[PDB]
Amino acid sequence: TTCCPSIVARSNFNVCRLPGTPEALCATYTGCIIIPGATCPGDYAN
Repeated sequence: TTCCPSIVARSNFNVCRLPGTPEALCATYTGCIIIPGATCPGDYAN
């Protein structure tokens, strides 16, 4: 489950994808989260 608590974070997170960066790296800096489970609510799945 790849989640993020804000559109602002989500945006630059996906922007970090385009240079060929692993979400793992981007999430950890951006603020987004990559969790094995945990069905994120509508404020973390944004």
